Amino acid sequence: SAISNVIDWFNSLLNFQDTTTSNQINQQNFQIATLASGIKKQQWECRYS
Amino acid sequence: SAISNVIDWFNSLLNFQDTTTSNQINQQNFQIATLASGIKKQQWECRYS
Amino acid sequence: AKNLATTDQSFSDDFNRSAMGGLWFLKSDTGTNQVGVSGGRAAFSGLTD
Amino acid sequence: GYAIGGYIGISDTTIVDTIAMKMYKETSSAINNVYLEVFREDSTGALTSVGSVDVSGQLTTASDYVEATLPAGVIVNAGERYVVRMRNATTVGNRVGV
Repeated sequence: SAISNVIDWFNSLLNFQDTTTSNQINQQNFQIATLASGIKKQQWECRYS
Repeated sequence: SAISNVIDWFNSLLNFQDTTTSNQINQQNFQIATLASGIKKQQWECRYS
Repeated sequence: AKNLATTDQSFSDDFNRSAMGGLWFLKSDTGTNQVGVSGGRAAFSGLTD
Repeated sequence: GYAIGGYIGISDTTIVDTIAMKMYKETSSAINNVYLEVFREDSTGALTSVGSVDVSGQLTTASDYVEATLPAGVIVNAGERYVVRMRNATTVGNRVGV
């Protein structure tokens, strides 16, 4: 039972690890995308965006 | 071998720990900086930024 | 908003996207190739020296 | 039977709910078939209708704003262009001043 519990805890830690890495990547990419896009000039102010 | 593997896993976990903490600090600081800076009024709309 | 506490800006980039993007001014001595992101890492593009 | 419209730039993306134009009616006679519609400009420059609304009921002789709610929200994005067209295909014949 002790080894089974260790197996379960290690699987839980691996799940947390992958979720955290994916969340970090997604968050940083969201930051970069929001910084890249955003407010653009209207049509009357300029022809170009 | 078991103790060596435990040593390696603990070192990997510490590396992940420090990387995640640094990434969290960097992401929060980047978001705060982006919120602080950003769009400024043009020259014709007003004199001040 | 004449005077305001200047927050120290901080920026980060994981380089984990398709193209380098408009957030990086690229200048090279090759002439046509610039810093290219591949496999989630920035690197040299082309076989030129 | 004469329709007039102008191009609208999109600064920040959001969901549109209503459209407005400054117009009135010349005479006090009854009017109908006055439509305000929205057209999205594609990459090729073609205009596609994404909404229309009848505004003849709430028109006034005095020069006043006309605000009308679209049948449904139309998501818009920064960088694209939109046209707000006034149609005025009335039957009685009273003209519309914009």
